[PDB]
Amino acid sequence: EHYISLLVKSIFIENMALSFFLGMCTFLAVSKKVKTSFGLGIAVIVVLTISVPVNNLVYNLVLKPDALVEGVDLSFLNFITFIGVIAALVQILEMILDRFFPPLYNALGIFLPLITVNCAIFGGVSFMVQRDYSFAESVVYGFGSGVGWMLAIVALAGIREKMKYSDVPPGLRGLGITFITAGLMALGFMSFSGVQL
Amino acid sequence: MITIKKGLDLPIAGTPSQVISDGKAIKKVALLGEEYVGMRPTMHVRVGDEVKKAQILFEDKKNPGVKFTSPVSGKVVEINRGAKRVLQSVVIEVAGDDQVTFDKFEANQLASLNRDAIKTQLVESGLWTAFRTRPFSKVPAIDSTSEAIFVTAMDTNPLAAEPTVVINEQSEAFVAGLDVLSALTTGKVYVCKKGTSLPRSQQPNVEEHVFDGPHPAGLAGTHMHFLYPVSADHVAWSINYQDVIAVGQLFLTGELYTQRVVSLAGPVVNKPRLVRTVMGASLEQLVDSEIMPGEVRIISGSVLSGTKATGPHAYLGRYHLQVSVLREGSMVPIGNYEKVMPLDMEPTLLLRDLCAGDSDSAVRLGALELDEEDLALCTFVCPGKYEYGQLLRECLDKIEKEG
Amino acid sequence: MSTIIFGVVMFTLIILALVLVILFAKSKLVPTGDITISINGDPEKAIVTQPGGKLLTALAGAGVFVSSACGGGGSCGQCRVKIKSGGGDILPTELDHISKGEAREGERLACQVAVKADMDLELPEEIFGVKKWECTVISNDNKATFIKELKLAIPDGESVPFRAGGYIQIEAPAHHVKYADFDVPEKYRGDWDKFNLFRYESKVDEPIIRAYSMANYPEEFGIIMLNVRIATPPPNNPNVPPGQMSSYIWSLKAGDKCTISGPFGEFFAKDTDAEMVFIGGGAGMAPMRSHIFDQLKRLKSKRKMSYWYGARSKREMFYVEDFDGLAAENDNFVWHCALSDPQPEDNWTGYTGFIHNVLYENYLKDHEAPEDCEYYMCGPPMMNAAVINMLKNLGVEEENILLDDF
Amino acid sequence: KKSVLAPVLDNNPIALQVLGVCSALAVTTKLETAFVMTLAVMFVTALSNFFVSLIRNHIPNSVRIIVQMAIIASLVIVVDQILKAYLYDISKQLSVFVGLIITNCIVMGRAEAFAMKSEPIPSFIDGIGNGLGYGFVLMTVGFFRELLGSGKLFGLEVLPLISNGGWYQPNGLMLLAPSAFFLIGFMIWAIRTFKPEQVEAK
Amino acid sequence: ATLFYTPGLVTKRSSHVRDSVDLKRIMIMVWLAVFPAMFWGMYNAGGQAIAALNHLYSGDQLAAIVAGNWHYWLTEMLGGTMSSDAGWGSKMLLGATYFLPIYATVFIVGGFWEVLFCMVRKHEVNEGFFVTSILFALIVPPTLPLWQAALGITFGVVVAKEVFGGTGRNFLNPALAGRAFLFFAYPAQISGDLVWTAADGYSGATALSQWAQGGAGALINNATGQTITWMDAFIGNIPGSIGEVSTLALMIGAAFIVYMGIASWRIIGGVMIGMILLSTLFNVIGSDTNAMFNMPWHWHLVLGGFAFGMFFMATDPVSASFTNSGKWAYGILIGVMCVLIRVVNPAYPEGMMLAILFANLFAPLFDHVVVERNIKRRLARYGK
Amino acid sequence: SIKKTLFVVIALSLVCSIIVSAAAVGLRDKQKENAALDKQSKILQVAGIEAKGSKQIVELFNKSIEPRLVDFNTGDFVEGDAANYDQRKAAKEASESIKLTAEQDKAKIQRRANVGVVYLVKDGDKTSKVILPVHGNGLWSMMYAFVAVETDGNTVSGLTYYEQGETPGLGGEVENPAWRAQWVGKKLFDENHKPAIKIVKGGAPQGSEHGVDGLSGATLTSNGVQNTFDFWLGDMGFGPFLTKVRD
Ligand SMILES: Cc1cc2nc3c(=O)[nH]c(=O)nc-3n(C[C@H](O)[C@H](O)[C@H](O)COP(=O)(O)OP(=O)(O)OC[C@H]3O[C@@H](n4cnc5c(N)ncnc54)[C@H](O)[C@@H]3O)c2cc1C
Ligand SMILES: CCCCCCCCCCCCO[C@@H]1O[C@H](CO)[C@@H](O[C@H]2O[C@H](CO)[C@@H](O)[C@H](O)[C@H]2O)[C@H](O)[C@H]1O
Ligand SMILES: CCCCCCCCCCCCO[C@@H]1O[C@H](CO)[C@@H](O[C@H]2O[C@H](CO)[C@@H](O)[C@H](O)[C@H]2O)[C@H](O)[C@H]1O
Ligand SMILES: CCCCCCCCCCCCO[C@@H]1O[C@H](CO)[C@@H](O[C@H]2O[C@H](CO)[C@@H](O)[C@H](O)[C@H]2O)[C@H](O)[C@H]1O
Ligand SMILES: Cc1cc2nc3c(=O)[nH]c(=O)nc-3n(C[C@H](O)[C@H](O)[C@H](O)CO)c2cc1C
Ligand code: FES
Ligand code: FES
Ligand SMILES: [Br-]
Ligand SMILES: [K+]
Ligand code: NA
Repeated sequence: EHYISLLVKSIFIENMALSFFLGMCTFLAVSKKVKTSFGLGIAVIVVLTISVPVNNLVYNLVLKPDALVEGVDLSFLNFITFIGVIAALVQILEMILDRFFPPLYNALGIFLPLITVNCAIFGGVSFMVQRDYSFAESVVYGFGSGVGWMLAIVALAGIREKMKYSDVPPGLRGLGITFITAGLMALGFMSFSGVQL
Repeated sequence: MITIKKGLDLPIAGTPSQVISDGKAIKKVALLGEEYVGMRPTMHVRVGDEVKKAQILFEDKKNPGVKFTSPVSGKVVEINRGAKRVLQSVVIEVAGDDQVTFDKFEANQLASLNRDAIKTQLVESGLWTAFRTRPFSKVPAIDSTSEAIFVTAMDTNPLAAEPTVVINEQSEAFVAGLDVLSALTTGKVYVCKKGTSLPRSQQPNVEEHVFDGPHPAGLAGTHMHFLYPVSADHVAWSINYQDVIAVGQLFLTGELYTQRVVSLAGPVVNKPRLVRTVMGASLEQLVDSEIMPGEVRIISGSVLSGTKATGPHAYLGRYHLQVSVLREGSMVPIGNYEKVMPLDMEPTLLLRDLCAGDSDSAVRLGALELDEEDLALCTFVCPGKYEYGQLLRECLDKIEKEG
Repeated sequence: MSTIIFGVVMFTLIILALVLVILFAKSKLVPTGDITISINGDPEKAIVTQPGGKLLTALAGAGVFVSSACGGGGSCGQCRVKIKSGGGDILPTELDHISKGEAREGERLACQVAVKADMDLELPEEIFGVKKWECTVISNDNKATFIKELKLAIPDGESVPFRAGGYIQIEAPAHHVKYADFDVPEKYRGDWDKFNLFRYESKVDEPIIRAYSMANYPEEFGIIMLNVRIATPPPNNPNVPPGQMSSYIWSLKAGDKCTISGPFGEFFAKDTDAEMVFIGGGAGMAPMRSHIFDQLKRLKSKRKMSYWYGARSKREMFYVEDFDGLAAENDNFVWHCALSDPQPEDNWTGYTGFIHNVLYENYLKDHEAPEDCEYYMCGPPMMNAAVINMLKNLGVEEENILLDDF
Repeated sequence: KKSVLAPVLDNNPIALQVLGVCSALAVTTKLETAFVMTLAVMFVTALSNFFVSLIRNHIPNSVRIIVQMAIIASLVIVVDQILKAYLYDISKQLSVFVGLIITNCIVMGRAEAFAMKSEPIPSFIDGIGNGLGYGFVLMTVGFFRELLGSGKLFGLEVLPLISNGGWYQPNGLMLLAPSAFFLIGFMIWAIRTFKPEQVEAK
Repeated sequence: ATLFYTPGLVTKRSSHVRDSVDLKRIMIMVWLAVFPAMFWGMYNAGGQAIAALNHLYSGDQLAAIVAGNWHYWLTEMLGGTMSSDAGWGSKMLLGATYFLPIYATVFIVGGFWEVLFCMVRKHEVNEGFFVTSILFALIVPPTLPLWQAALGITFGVVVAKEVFGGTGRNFLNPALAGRAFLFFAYPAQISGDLVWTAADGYSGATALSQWAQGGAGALINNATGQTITWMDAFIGNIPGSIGEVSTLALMIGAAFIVYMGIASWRIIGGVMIGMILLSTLFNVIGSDTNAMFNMPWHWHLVLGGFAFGMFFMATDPVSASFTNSGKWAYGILIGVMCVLIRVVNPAYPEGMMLAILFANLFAPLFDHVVVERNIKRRLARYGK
Repeated sequence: SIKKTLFVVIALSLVCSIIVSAAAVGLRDKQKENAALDKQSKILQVAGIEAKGSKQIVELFNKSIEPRLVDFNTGDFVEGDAANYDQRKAAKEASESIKLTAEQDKAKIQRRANVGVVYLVKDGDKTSKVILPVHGNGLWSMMYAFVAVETDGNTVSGLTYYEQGETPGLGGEVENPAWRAQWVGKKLFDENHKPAIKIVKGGAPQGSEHGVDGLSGATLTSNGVQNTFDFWLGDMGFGPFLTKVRD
């Protein structure tokens, strides 16, 4: 299946967190609790699965050169439109925390608004315009990219929770060790480096 | 019926003969304060006071109404206190035959007795302390009640005495005690025993459950886990068969029954057998003229879980039915913890929580269902040297305090 | 130009559609009108804040003030309200301060709870009723080397409904005061002329407010007795400006005016039959005196009572006549004092040393039930810390030791 | 001046705050790329904080991000155009890292945390300061990664490579992301051991 | 410190009987478990090198080669012979000249970092470094430069373990992380056809590379010109890393620690299941173009480091899952990943090292799943 | 205040778009020259014509180079804006491109444009050599190259990879001048005109006509280069066109 292959590639081979190194800021910050990480990954998946396909239509129906008119190429509106679309969906996500305020509005805090700037969300949309992903491919890529990010964040939270039984030097505790963990985690994701879609 | 395969029977030399004989005369007896969980004593005696059989020695400030009474009549010869004036033991020199008596009933009325009436007699005599609540292994509050009272009619501790041998001698008292527990319990009485036969109660409330397998099979925590899972909102009570005989004796004769049959066993015991003694009997006097020469350790209780019988603690523990004598000679998961733990728990994870002090996490993994004896094997097999019994209590104490 | 206009219009149209969707989300996912907040059971006490997340903000706006030293952030933890209904769940930051049992009761941090629907909260009644009294000074005498008794006359023939061991609040205005202006008697000024403590001057840019415990039991109607210690620069930090309110209080004299507010406090005497043991130090003599006088003269309590005050020399001791009279008049009460460094002119024949060790050897060491005694303490931080360790080593539970840290 | 240099060592956007990590790990292969990215991040962050401040009092919270991102993307879009028309070679090296400046959390992060709730001039000073700390990290990591991974600093042969006739064999991991992960992690270790005030509690 | 006057029961309910096993005994058991693979590793290392040298040089030309390589003439000085008639003693001696310098460098350099963390942080030295040092020395090519061995152990000991608090407090395998460091930092010395044999000027592809090129038919020992039978790979009479070659030697050591309870048989079982399932699945699907689809399970077993990793490194208690159910899941992912990387990853001939590292990251999630489902059974009172 | 939010967002959205739109439309032309000179610098470099600076490159490109369009399906010149045709964009659109089968797509190029641009080098008024853009995926990324073939249509004059993404050192040596110089004098086709350019593991036989040494320790990237030429040096690539050049 072409779709199954794209989906596996966007999770494991092209893991936005551990393969492309996108979205590291929230990934290294909110990684402490698996539950919070799972909620964020779930929230990130929803945002990605909606953002890429929405931008696909806007680019191919409006912003693609010679789409609206012959000789008019409003491609230059690509960066602003995509981020704006991602940003719009974030406000709804913030509003939605009326049901999930305890687990995520508070755990994320300042970072809930910043989910709009995760490189994974912007980067994923950018790859959909360089490549030639159909709308069906756009959904599989967006969902696939999100799932790969959630696996890493949920995995990094699992490792961090396991490490409560550790004697980490102070000064390295928290951000310093987390950077080393992601660097070590990326080593094991290099198992997919050669894989061919 | 319920068979246990995950566990370990320690092959320690010197198993008892399983024949009841008369132990050395005991002229000293004590109650160990630290044995009762979360007990802040209100002393009712001073050194030199004369006490009767079932006279109150001290009371619990944090468990109002619970009376800890003497096992014997005599004189209070010392009140040992430790760091921060923690009451270690109240030693009473046996000397006399005075006793406090109580009401007696016919055997056919015990099942019908009023619950409050049963509680009053048990509390005044001091036998209420035989019950311990899981969660937390504390003496039950006077005003509290439990839907499940577990009778431990089996002993899979190494070198333990056979309950059938003891209960057969007191068939009438044991059955009478079960009848009393039938009226005391809000729900059912679980008589957890081995396959052999024991005297039975005709009450519909009393159910017999057979457990077979290695050591952990005979612990009340294991039985509770399989028959009545315990939590903060589901509290069970535990009582051993020898205390049940005492309960039956109290409501049949109106007197506190303090006699006990304990296994004196171990590699350095010349004639390992069952001996008749009294509650809190001095272990220094009990094993006198019965041990091989050399530097030995007397343990109140089993080698797996038990107290070093030295100094202020050299007396038979309240919940101990055996005396074991021996010669003085991190959590890297090796399949060690899982092999000796038959409960539905993740041992290499719960124990990590106890080591880390993660009180909230340990509760989720089932710490509240546990007593120290339930983790003795995990301590035994730990390549790292940890004492999970201590870690468990520290977590449990934290839960009680913060809650 | 041409494509530019085309881009500008498609962009504006697209963003606006997004805004329209966002507004649609606002209408359906966040409907809101106005929230009613119930204070206790009184309709008069009630806040109609439109929903906005905080409670401490809505409450401050309405007129009720709860301590909020940090000002939100979940740092001080002094903002605590019982939100029995409403408020959702306890956030982990709040749990850092609120215990599980307390949170289960309904304890919450106001600065952390979001007002999102009508909620009922239970606030202490004492907060609503705070009364201002522009008093006239009666006495400002030096009780000791660095302690002044300030006696204030309550106006109009009124009196303060305060509790024993309670405290009030003094609101001094902006002022520049020179220590040379102070009225330190010759008996005590030996140390003051020695270190040249008179050199100090206090300057305050804005009006300030502080708290001071009472040293008059409630029946002393008319007057708010208080004991104040001058806050001279610290011994390990000499290079600092001096005290601001204490310097102002010392600057006051007879006939001066001083505005207060109050009462407040939770360092009250427990209503039981247990023996009471009081351990005072320095200005700590104010709450101890009010407690002892309240329990001998107003409650006429027969419970066993002892007082153990720590001083450096006989001159430092004060209120000796009052405790001596009470000790003589009442057989249940005995007081003592220990001098850490008795003077040659003292000819002291009593306890010498620190009161932690005086008390242990004299009374608590051989006491059969040190655990069954209520302990009330107020004194220097070093003295409180030493006594608590000594009591704990005697098996005294935290529930039996009530402190008055200033 | 003190406010500008505070986010260098006191509240570094990558060490104390958790912003801009994505760009640090991607462009630190050469000091040249890192430096151009830092100036670009400095230019956008300072202006973006400035514009949001002018309209902070007049911004609706529901469409707050939309308003802000429109400002941030617009500045980066213009900067990309300037780079393409002038400095075309430099634009080419940066690839998508120009567009990715938009997702750099420092730009929107300081825009929300600081520019709103704050004055435009001081907001501008805050944006410049974070770019310095962002560049303090970018340049420190770029130094080790280029020196060991390429044997070169700013394209200048510092360490002769065996392939040129020299003795140094480049470390291939220094060219990959994990090296950046480790270097930043060790950099935070040094800062928080030289500044215990920033240490995190157990 | 100090001494005090009276005891409490907590301290009296000590352990009064405990098991003989301790951390010290666990590590020495594992250290001895790899001795059979190690001793053979040297004999094979010398035999392959000596055979290759005779296929490449002869007469005075061989003498010049022997004189220009300290490994060769040091063997001659001590009584060995580089001629093809050399016996087992000379082959083992030559292999030792390669292994021991690597092992000494790794032991000392890694030991320095271990003591340094312990000295500064006032910790007692831990015996776990015995396993990391020996294993790291056994998973590298015989020709590995010492300065690269020093860098590799430093990454493994420091970056992977010490900064996490040392032995028992990390999550990633330390020894494989050092190999991974060298693998990506200096790939040329730990990859290709020039590193697995100590015969200077010799180029020879190992079995996995040869199979990936031309399948089972390409399996040839160039030095001997002879086919590489399955028996050769099992015993380790094949080119490779010192210690991994003999699947037989590794099984012998693995049996003892497994019987002793030091190594998890659920993890080892999981690895075998994961490999067999995926390897057989590829066999069935088939591929007219990828020769690796058709490698059978028994060939996957005796090639590369599958045996060494499965027995002595995938079984690492600290980095593996702590739940019996998780242990099964943990092992299967290793087995699947190794085959996946072996078959469908063009760049890498082996995937064990990378596979365990991937599995290390996810062992904690598997445990979490097992435990969270357990909590739900408990919150349901076990349906009682 | 719905009115306030709409006013600010609409007002900012149009105006910001205006600054962005003015910047993009205005600077596009400058960008256009910059993009063109980049390709001209490469075509001159491979042709062996040294040029330096925009003034020299443009003057010399016009003097010596004549871009032309070619239809792959027929190998015949077509008329069009050779100077502007964007084969990359064409290959992405079904109108001016085709989709390749697994058998046809040897170089891993997903699609192949119906028309691809070529460049003719003219020493005088006659074409002394032809430059063909060829691309195919290596191990890590798509690699684009220019190949300058002499009038024979078989002998290759120059090679240059102007866009590639591979590990420097192991696989990134397609930029290495020594490796590229090895192609000069090589034959693109064999005796029977079948793609024959071969990348040799271990080193080509001395005097090899179609033997170029592969990248040491970099077989996978060297395989991609071979796959690049096998598609473009064939029927579906430039095969038919070179047959016409050939004779
Ligand atoms: C319930 C309660 C009861 C109390 N009862 C009493 C009582 O009976 N008597 C009493 O005296 N107090 C009492 N206090 C304490 C009282 O509220 C004040 O804390 C005290 O009087 C000091 O007032 P101040 O404003 O002058 O001190 P501050 O002005 O806050 O100064 C405190 C100290 O800090 C030093 N300082 C100033 N600047 C610096 C600097 N930059 N760095 C370092 N140190 C500096 C000053 O020199 C001084 O030594 C009570 C408090 C409470 C809560
Ligand atoms: C956490 C991220 C990673 C941080 C660790 C990265 C450190 C990177 C560089 C390490 C230092 C490299 O320094 C390295 O020193 C060795 C010492 O022999 C040199 O090696 C030199 O000597 C040896 C022995 O005589 C020769 O075999 C070798 O051919 C020669 O080059 C290397 O050529 C040089 O490159
Ligand atoms: C305790 C450890 C386990 C004990 C052993 C367990 C038994 C496991 C058997 C797994 C199933 C049988 O394994 C079987 O192996 C043989 C060789 O033996 C393969 O035989 C061959 O067939 C395939 C085609 O089908 C060929 O492409 C290939 O040459 C080879 O794989 C079978 O394809 C595989 O299906
Ligand atoms: C690459 C191959 C191997 C890796 C792929 C497999 C990964 C499998 C793990 C998926 C992620 C873990 O998912 C974990 O599931 C458990 C239940 O089992 C959830 O358990 C929890 O979920 C709920 C939320 O729904 C919480 O309120 C609550 O504390 C608990 O029920 C964790 O919160 C979730 O994070
Ligand atoms: C059965 C067993 C296997 C081990 N395997 C490894 C290993 O592969 N690599 C390693 O560095 N240490 C190994 N160790 C040592 C130690 O447990 C390991 O380094 C931990 O990861 C250190 O926390 C092993 C120890 C045992 C008991
Ligand atoms: S105001 Fe400080 S904790 Fe709420
Ligand atoms: S810079 Fe913050 S997610 Fe990339
Ligand atoms: Br094309
Ligand atoms: K392959
Ligand atoms: Na092998």
